[PDB]
Amino acid sequence: TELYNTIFSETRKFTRESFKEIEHLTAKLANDRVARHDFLFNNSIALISDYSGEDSNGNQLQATVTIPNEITNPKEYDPSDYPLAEDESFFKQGHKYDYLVTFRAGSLTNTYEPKTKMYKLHAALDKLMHVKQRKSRFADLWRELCAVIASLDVWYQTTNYPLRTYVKLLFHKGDEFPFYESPSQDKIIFNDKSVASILPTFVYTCCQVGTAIMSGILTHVESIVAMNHFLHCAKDSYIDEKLKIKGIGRSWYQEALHNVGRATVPVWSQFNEVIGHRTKTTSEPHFVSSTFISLRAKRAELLYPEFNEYINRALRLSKTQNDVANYYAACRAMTNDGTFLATLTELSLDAAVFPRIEQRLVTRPAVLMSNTRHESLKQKYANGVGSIAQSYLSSFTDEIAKRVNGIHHDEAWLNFLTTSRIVMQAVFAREYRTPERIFKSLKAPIKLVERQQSDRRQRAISGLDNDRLFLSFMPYTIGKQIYDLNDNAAQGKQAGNAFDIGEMLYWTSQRNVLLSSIDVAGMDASVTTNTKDIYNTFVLDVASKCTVPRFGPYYAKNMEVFEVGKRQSQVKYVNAAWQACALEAANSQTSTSYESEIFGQVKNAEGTYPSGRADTSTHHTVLLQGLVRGNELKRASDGKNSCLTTIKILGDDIMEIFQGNENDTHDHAVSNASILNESGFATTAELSQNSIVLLQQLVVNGTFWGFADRISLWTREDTKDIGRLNLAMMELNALIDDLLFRVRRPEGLKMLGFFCGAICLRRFTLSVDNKLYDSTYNNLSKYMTLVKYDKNPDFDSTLMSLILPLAWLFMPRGGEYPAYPFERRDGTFTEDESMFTARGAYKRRLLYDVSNIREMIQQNSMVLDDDLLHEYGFTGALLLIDLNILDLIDEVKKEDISPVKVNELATSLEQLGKLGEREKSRRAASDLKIRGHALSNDIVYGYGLQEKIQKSAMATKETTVQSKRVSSRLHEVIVAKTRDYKIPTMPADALHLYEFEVEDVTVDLLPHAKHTSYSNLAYNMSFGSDGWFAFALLGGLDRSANLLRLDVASIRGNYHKFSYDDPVFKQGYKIYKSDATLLNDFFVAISAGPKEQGILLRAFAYYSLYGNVEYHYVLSPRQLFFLSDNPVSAERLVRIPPSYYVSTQCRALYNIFSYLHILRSITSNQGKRLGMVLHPGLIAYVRGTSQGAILPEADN
Amino acid sequence: FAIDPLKHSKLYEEYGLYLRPHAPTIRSIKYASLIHSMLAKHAARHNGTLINPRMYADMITLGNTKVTDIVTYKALTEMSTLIESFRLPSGLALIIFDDEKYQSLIPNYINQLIAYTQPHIIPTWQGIADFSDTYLRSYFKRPFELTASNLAAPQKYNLSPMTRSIFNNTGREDAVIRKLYGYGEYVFIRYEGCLITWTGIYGEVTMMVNLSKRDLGLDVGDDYLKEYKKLLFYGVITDAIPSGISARSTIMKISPHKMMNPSGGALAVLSKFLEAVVSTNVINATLVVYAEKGAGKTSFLSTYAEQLSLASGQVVGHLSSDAYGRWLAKNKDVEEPSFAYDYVLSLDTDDNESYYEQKASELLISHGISEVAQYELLSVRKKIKMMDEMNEVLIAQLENADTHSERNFYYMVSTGKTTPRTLIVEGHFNAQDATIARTDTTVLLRTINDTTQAMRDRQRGGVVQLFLRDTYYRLLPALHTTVYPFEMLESIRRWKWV
Ligand SMILES: C[n+]1cn([C@@H]2O[C@H](COP(=O)(O)OP(=O)(O)OP(=O)(O)OC[C@H]3O[C@@H](n4cnc5c(N)ncnc54)[C@H](O)[C@@H]3O)[C@@H](O)[C@H]2O)c2nc(N)[nH]c(=O)c21
Repeated sequence: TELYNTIFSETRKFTRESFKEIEHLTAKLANDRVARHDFLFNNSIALISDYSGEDSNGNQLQATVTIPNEITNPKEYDPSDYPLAEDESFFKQGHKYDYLVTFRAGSLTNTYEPKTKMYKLHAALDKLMHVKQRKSRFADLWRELCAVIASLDVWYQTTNYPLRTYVKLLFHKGDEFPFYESPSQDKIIFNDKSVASILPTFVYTCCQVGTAIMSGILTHVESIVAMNHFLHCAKDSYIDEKLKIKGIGRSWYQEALHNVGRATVPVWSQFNEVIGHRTKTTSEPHFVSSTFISLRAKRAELLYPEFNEYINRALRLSKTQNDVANYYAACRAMTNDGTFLATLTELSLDAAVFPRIEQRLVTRPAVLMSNTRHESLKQKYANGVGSIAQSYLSSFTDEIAKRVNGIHHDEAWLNFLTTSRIVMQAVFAREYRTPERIFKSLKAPIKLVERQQSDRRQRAISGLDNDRLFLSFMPYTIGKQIYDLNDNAAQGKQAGNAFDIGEMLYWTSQRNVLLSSIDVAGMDASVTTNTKDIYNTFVLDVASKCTVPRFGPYYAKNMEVFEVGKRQSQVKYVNAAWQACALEAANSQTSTSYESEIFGQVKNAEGTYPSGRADTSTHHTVLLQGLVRGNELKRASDGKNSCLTTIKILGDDIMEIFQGNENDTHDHAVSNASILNESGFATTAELSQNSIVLLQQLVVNGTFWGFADRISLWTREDTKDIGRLNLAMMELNALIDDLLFRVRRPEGLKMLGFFCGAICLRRFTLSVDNKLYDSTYNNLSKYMTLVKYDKNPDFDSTLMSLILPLAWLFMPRGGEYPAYPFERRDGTFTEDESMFTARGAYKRRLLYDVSNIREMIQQNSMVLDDDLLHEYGFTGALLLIDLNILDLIDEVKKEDISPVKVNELATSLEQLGKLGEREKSRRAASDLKIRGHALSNDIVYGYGLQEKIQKSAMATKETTVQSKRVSSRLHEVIVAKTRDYKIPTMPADALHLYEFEVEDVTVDLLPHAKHTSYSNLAYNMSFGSDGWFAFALLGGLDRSANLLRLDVASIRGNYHKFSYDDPVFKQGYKIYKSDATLLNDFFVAISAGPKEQGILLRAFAYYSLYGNVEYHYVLSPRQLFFLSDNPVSAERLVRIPPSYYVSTQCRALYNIFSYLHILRSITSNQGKRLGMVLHPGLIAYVRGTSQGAILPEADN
Repeated sequence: FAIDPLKHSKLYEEYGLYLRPHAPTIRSIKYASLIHSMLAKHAARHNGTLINPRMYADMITLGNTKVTDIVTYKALTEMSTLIESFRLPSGLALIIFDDEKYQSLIPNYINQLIAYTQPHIIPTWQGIADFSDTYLRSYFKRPFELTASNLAAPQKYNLSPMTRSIFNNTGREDAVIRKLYGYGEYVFIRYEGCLITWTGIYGEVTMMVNLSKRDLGLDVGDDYLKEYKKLLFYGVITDAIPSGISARSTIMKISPHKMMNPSGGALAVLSKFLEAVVSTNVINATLVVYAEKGAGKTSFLSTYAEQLSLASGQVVGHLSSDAYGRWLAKNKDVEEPSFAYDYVLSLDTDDNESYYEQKASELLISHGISEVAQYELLSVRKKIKMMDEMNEVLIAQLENADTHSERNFYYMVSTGKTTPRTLIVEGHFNAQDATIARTDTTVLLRTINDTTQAMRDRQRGGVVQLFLRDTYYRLLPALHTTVYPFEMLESIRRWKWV
């Protein structure tokens, strides 16, 4: 009856009884809220005050459950926590609290009459505590907590573990839940008004902590330490204390990895390969060791003393770099609860986007040429950081002007207006050829856009406009030309592999290397009006050499000009770009105005401009590369050595690598620090010998210390929590595959995602008409379990609940997820599917694997075993898929695979670029629609960006309850299917009929099994684990394949493997069969490169002959991070018997079979070689088809 | 032309270009007027847009194309018979003045043709388009300047009523000249401004004034201090700064001239301020005005506040540029000061000494500089070396938000109980942007002053005043919108109130 006593809990296998038992229990927890309350808050549970056990490296720790009085018995609402100014025009200047304060929930009451200042403030704070806390990804927050504690029960086989005592002592108030969320009102409804205001966030916090226990980062005692820390931080303001603690609680690993002494680490080459190991010393230099004193003194003052004792324990007990990594992952989970951080956007506006002056004032360049309004036309610096940056930036002007002269700018602005014709040309001639457009662009304001994110404050970023962007379209067009001339900016596409971090895996492997990393996200507030004048000199130097006739409303003309030494006005021929860039430089407003409910229009101090868009990310790129490379020129101009190798200005980071003598590297680092102090930034670079820091990544001596806290399984920012099961299951698979090398134990992730999908994603509501209701229930109740609701005579239709079979999570076209061992008829179990298994059509093999392929080969059967599948519910699951009741997913929503990128400079430059190509694809799509062969919008190239641009300019409610109407047509479809339903088998299922028998001969490992065995490349690939042994068998990765997929992805913006069920292919094949003269127009409309056009033209001719034959499988690049993408590496692992070479000519297909099987069965692979066993129907299906029709992507 | 000379003739009367009476260059302006009427009709027929504008551009500008369903080509054949009825040997070039006011009044059917045309651009020296051009010599009357030595009967020269127009630069009355010297049939050009050539320290300096010569009560040889307030309100120097205008410059020549048109971008930013002045949704409306130290800016802005108060009905506050320094020199030692607006304004007197002036004077004494001749004789490296030390005492106030910080001063003055709603705050340099208020609109000001001459000619402070001027110049680029005082007054006259 309880989950910890089940057969699945004790054996972790799916038998006939153990499947139905866990199915019934998760269907009980997923539906009834009496069951959830009694599951969480049961009376037969002993509480824990003192507990003892091992820490993350095995040493024994002692902790104590401590919930403070200030959360149990909360204070009353103090209205002086949110003070106002004396005019009450905005909040007070220095106010401590930007987030919620921990107070008693029933105390915030507004007695004030409407249309008052205090009434608007108390309505906004009521909105803060009831609306902003509703951020849950999948279901009810109590369901998301039940799934976590369910997976903890089933894993650890006990109820006696200390997180459940926190859950009971915090949320056990009465006989019902203390609060619930309501999807209709979009807010939390408090039941017990004597409760604290912060517990809806602590539900999400307990979910994240239980995720961290199942992930293997935290143990049960470290769970007590982490929850005590979070409960101590929740007085009086929780998120303020977290942001005050966060970095200081993490910076200790420098000293912890100093105190190790020596470490043995792998050595990477330039070409993504482990080429050896090396016993190095990790003892830091003296200028690094001088920061340890201030870090000790700041930690011992600020941190909670139990967490400080844990950090001082991690300092003194850590023996190896692997131990330091384990303790760092624990302390990173102890300081982050994964939730998104949300306020009233006028509480956080001040500390988000208010400008500041740092360390110095930046002066002006000397104006050498001016307008008749004395606006500067060209100008030059006398001495200082302006001269230093222009000593490097002025060596590019005469080359950039050639590339600016070649492009048509009126055409580029028409492309922008169209992608974000004659009608648009009339609009252009009406609006953009007049000096009134300049006046409108100076008159209109700038609206403020913010973006929530986890573990960081709300970031203000700039949005796309038509009027303010028209001023700065030309300095953007000039400043974006350095990306093709340097190495210094990283703007390219991200592969998502360990290919993507392979550069800093190389530099932390080399000898005599100093490493810098500047956290530069707060630069856009420190940038001042005189700081932008460094970039203005470069733009005006390019524009003075450029020659464009018209960028309307500007002409090239004889303009009166004042100069230096000339007492009167000269006359020169000043052109359109050097009028536009001069006007935009002379007229500057950086203030952003937000229109609040409390105060009306709230404006910012002039100075800081937010760093979202491309035109202001180019400014932040050009200025930083100019300063740091001009410093390298100035050191040679003064006679000192220059020991810098690379600079990669990432999205939020500047990364320098210095190689040389220790004195040389320290002096060049101190000089590059002092020049950024001079230019007006107070940024402290983190110098290290051996580790290098970014966001979401940490590379320590050729290893990868991934950050698992930055993936939130339980909260969202978009609040698109709808009952769309296909989108929700794809998002669940994406997040589980994203946590996969950041976890220390992926077997915990498989059980946690299993119970998330089984409880949170199980029920599904649909509304049936009244006359067909019981006849629909009697048809669908043979395969599923339904719940009927009350029949209301006042309306036309009634709802009824459809809870899925639990087998739906494991299905090919439905929800797809790695399975557990199912029991065959012979007592043998199917092999436990790993985290490395491929999705797509490869999930159809499970239906034959339960049906005993090893029996099907012996008896020469190919049909199925329908009775076991109807016993486990696979027939009901596949009928649910064939009815097509669930919600469909576009190709655009599929392209949001939700993969965190390494740099966001690429996402900044993504929106506004490639205008001519997106216009060409738009012209192709529209002029192909005119000719009769219309394409769907998800296939056309520019629509994925156009939809995201035009969506965020609407304020409409996207939250509407999802109901499926089963009318008479869908009813008669149900009646036609369910009366004679058995499982359909397409004839291309014969490729799934193959077997691997275990031979008695061990396999030689790769030579880098020895090199990666000392200190771990990731958290999951510790020595002897599944990731390490998969890397020792299949040594990734293929650099020549990843370069090819990035070259292909540099046209389409994204890479997809070819399939015959792709709607791109299906519409292309319709056009190919009907009118082949439009294939060129189609290939322009989809923006295919010349290799993809060859692939598509081979696939059309293969499909016309043979049909859909292909052996399809889907592997994510994030899922296979260090591992190989090429199935030729599995050739040496499986012996093919020599009677198959006589019959067939498909070797590379057999390699794909072996590759997919070894990735599937790495959990139980000990190292023996295998033996391929093929079905005679498989051989007869193969030898009636060429191999190129099966694998049209590959080149034989 | 881009704007029709026969329909909109009163626009062209203001540049001094008057129409010859109605010769193969006289029928052409009738032909162009017929083409403008036909283009206006065809544009208004189809939603304000021409349907095939490249053909119209060819047929009008080049004249090479003849066109012979109902929507599309009927209008083009109607245009082709009209142009073919002219029998011209070539086309008619499209003609555009360099004036921004002219470029912002061109019709939309001409803007649809400018993209496919190589237009002729006529330059304007002082705003008046030059008469030396072909198209303006042939189509409009040519002016004739009467001066004191040139004045005679029209028969002494070869002048006719049909050809020439008179420019009365004599200083005498037009009806007097027209009756006494036989100019009864000639048409006089009307110029409503003024053009003064002053002497200078460096040479000869011109000045354009938007007052009439009778309103501006100056004659030849008058001192600069006479009518200085009217010149400061309505004047613009058309020479490169630094110009030699000082308090002892005398007048060389006065002429009537075309009145200056205020810039549309400056008026856009000032109207953007007046929207927040009017609307009830904004609680505090704040303008930030930057200028060099010595432009005479409080004497203008203190009357700008009066005109804004009269035309608005509300009460307008005004902080000077030295308000925070004159506050801090008293209140730097006080543990809890007073931020009352009438206390700050009472400390805002001119006989109070600023904190920055005291620290700068101690710095100048620490280098042994006490005389304007000693400061003028320094090198550029020495001056920049001293200004880098004044920047260190300027960062100390802008660097944080303490109880005496500049951010806190302007915060507690802006967000007070008794303070006025609409404030006009003056500043010294661009680094105060973060520090002064929360205003969307901030401007930069230019007047008729050589600031390095005013801070050299004055005798009270001298070295400290000129040194703070040079420091504030070094910290103040021209990176916000340049506004003149007549543009700020014209903004209030143009905005519609209530
Ligand atoms: C109590 N409760 C309900 N749910 C969930 O809530 C769902 C339905 O919700 P409810 O039916 O239970 O709630 P209730 O009857 O109390 O709604 P109520 O009448 O109180 O709402 C009235 C509010 O609506 C406002 N209002 C609504 N419409 C209008 C309108 N036109 N005009 C003026 N005011 C309106 C009213 O001012 C008033 O505040 C159920 O499906 C149930 O799973 C819970 N879930 C958990 N996990 N724990 C719970 O305790 C719980």
